[PDB]
Amino acid sequence: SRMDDKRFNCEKELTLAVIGGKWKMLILWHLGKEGTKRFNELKTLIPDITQKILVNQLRELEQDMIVHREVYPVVPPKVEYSLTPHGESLMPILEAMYEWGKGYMELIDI
Amino acid sequence: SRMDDKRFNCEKELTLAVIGGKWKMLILWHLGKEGTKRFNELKTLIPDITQKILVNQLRELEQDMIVHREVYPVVPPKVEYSLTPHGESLMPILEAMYEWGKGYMELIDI
DNA sequence: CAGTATCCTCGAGGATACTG
DNA sequence: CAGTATCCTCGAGGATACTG
Ligand SMILES: [Mg+2]
Ligand SMILES: [Mg+2]
Repeated sequence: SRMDDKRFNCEKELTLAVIGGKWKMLILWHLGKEGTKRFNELKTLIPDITQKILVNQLRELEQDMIVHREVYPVVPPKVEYSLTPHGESLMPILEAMYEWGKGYMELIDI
Repeated sequence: SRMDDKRFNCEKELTLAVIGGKWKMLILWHLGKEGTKRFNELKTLIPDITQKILVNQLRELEQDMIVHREVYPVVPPKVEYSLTPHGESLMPILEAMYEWGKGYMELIDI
């Protein structure tokens, strides 16, 4: 696994290691609330990300068994990304963080 | 605000900005589940952290309005750290990450 | 379309000595 | 006790170019 080397003082740090990476929560959000997307579709939904980084974050999310990757032997190539059942289990946490973020922004910019 | 210089694609990225720092979730966990802790008491609870990093994360959490800092004019000095109501509202997310983390920790090592 | 291949920056985090 | 003052490490993320 990715986290075989790491030493944690809490299982929460492990969750953070799965979703903490720079763009991962944005990726997981789009896949969990819009279903399956091909690579170039994710890249258009996330314009500021570079190609090497988008694939890297997707690969780490796949090694963590959070994201499923499906390659089809077609021309032009076709690769689909979607959430695994464990990825789906991460959605309640992501939603909680979305609502907490909205509530936090209210109080700091008034 | 700490976040005046930062740009986000989601409100979840804001929550992550608050709690994602290297030792922050641990510190919030101790404060929310064991109450107030003095500086050296926290340093004892987290033996690996250095004093410079501990004060840094506490200052950021304070500046994010998550942690309260109380200084007493006594000898020896006495500084108490605790959760503000916004910090306490973060605990459900931390507990949800704790439970998700232990379930993940058991599944991948199967 | 959906990837690979190289090289590099920068700032979060750290070791240690000192101190009001 | 609760921190500062110096100097330093290191790797995630990014710039930039190529491709089956
Ligand atoms: Mg006490
Ligand atoms: Mg080259």
